[PDB]
Formats: sequence, C-alpha cells, structure tokens
Amino acid sequence: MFLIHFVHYKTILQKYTFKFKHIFLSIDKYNSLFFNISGILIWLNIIHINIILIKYSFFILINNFEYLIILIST
Amino acid sequence: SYTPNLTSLTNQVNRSERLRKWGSAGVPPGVPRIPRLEAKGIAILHESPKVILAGRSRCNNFDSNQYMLINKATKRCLLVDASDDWPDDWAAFIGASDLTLTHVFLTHCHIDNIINLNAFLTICGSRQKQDEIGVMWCPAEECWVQNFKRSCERYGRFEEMHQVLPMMCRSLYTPQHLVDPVRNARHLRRNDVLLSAATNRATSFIDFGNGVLLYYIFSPGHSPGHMMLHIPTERILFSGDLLFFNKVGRVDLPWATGVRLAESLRLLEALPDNTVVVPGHGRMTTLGRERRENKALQQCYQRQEIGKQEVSVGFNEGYL
Ligand SMILES: [Zn+2]
Ligand SMILES: [Zn+2]
Repeated sequence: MFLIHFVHYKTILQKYTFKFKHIFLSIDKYNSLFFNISGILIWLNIIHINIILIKYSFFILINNFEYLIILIST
Repeated sequence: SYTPNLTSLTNQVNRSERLRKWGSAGVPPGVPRIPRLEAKGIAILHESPKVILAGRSRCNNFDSNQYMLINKATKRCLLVDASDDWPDDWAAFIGASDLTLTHVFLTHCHIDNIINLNAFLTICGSRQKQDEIGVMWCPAEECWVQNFKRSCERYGRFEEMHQVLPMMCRSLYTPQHLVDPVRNARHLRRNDVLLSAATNRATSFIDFGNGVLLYYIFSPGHSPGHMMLHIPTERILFSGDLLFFNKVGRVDLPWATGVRLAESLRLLEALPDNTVVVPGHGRMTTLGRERRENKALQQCYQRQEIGKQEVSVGFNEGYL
C-alpha cells in the first residue's frame, strides 16, 4: 500500500544545449592565376556564357585545357 | 605521390606496393642534382647565317636537354625548357658571348622543365646587373605550376620547394598590388607573355629579330598546354615532350589524354621531312625518320585508317 505523498527537495534545472553557427572564419589562401578581364566567353557544348566589357582594342587568350575558354584583353 | 588520407593509410596494398617497388626502404629515392663531376660542357649544335643553336644533353637526372637560340644580328638569346642542374655555365657563356637574355620559352611546366627556373632567372639577372628576363608559357600549365611543390616532394628536390615560381607572380595580365603609400623586383613582372592555344601559321609567332620568326604550336596530350617551337627558315622543330627518337611522350601522368596526343601527332604531317626535330629528352631526329621508323605514329595512322573514331596513342614508360 501507499501511505504518503512525498516530493524530492532537490530541484534540478535542465541544461539547455543548442548548436548555433556563431563564428564565421574561413581560410582563403589559394595558388591560382587571377586576371584582369575585359571579356570572357565560356563555350562548353551545353552552356555558352558571353560577358563583355567594352573597349577600343582587345586581345585574345584561348584555353582548351578543359573546355573552350576565350578571354578578351587577358 | 599523393596526399596520405585515412583510406591510403589503412590500405595493405599500399604497403605491399611500397615494398615491391623500393624493397626494404619503402621510400622512393628522389631525382638528385647532377654533381660537378660527370657533367659535360655546352655544345654549339647548329651555326647558321641567321641563328645559332647551342645545347647541352643530359643536364638533369630526368635526362632532359637544355637549348638556347642566339640571334646573330641583335645579340639576343632565348632559352627553351630551362632545366639545367648547373645554370652557371650558361650565364658565363652568355657573359663571354656578350649576349642579352630577354625571354625563356617553356613548352610545359612539368618538373623536368622548370626545376631550376628561379636559379636561371636569378643568376642571369645578377649578371645583367653588372629590363629583366621574361617567361613565355601557356596558362593551362597553371594546373602544373601549383603542383610544382608536390612534384618537388616526391622527387626529393627539397631546396627548390619553398620558391615562388616567376609564372605565379603578378604580370600585366593580372591585377596589381595596392601597396601602402609609404619594391618592383617581385611585385610586377612587365616582361611576361601568355601564349594562346589558338595557334596558326599567320600570327602565332615571336619576332626573334633579323626576320627570324618562331611559330609556337599548341599540341596537348603530354600536358594541357604544350607549345612546340617551329622555325621553318632553319627547319628546326623544338618538340619538347611530344616526339622523341623512336618514341613519343607519356600519357600515364595527370592531365594527359591519349586522344589529345594523337591529334597533336596528326597536326604535324604538313612539315617537310628534312625538318630536324629537337626533343626535350634524348637524341635528335628528323620528322621523315619519325614518319618512317616510329611505331607510335604507325599505330596512330593505322587506327585512323581501320576506322577508330577516338584514336588514343601514348607511352606509359618513358620520359616525364
Ligand atoms: Zn613533360
Ligand atoms: Zn620532358
């Protein structure tokens, strides 16, 4: 049988834990060629992208290493 | 070789391969510098009324060759594939010939071609101190520039590891540094040209002087950007790594395709047979002897004749 109704005197507090993205750090340190570009024309067989900034005279570099890449005035 | 991740370290086949290849050592011995013993002198290969070709064979333990074109009129010299374990004979040769080094041509940026490039530029600029030397190269070799350190890792070239390559410095094709207002030895290199893959017989040349024109030809397969030199007035074809004596270049390295090498061999059939082909490795030959006696070209044209749409030719054991 049950005689008494008793509660425990020690009160516990639930620790609220949560994972938030509070820090925003990134290691931006690469080894690559970066160009001044007055025009870039990316021709792969699916998608062609033509981006043109105007000038009086241009030059042409062409890269066929992965996909056709045409650069105007380097 | 490659980066040792978790899967490569827990593999027993990796330790089995490193036992089979190198015995009980397990580490590959690198490619060392040629000492001052067993080193030969610079030979004058060709003399002409226009140009002079001066070369040295087996200047690396990669068994590569070092060549320089000299313009007889303008007194300007041009190194092609600058990779010599001792670039002190060449600077003394240039200084005793009263020559000016203005550019260095690079076929491709493998380690057998650009290992001593900073040494060439530093010693020749130091002799010029008593306008700097430019570099002519193809930007696809950018992908082989960034792995210059890793290739210096595997072949034991530790003193050339921590060296910023001159092709990585800021040229006129790049944005400029915004320095504090209160230097130009390394900040900007105005003498730098980037070769284009659209190579033609009309305008894809370098004016070497005295009416001598050097046509660079875009010919991949051993590299994503691989530029031969062609001098039609002198019948001289600096092939680099595309064609050698009785053999062609490797395809079993990264960024190397066999069908690109086959197209590069197919774009060479319009030159005459008396064109002396000058390879990056080994002995020199002629293009007619390679049309008659080279089995790789025979296999390429035989596969083309029997109907292969994607003809893939290439070596798996040879020169890097
Ligand atoms: Zn190579
Ligand atoms: Zn080579």
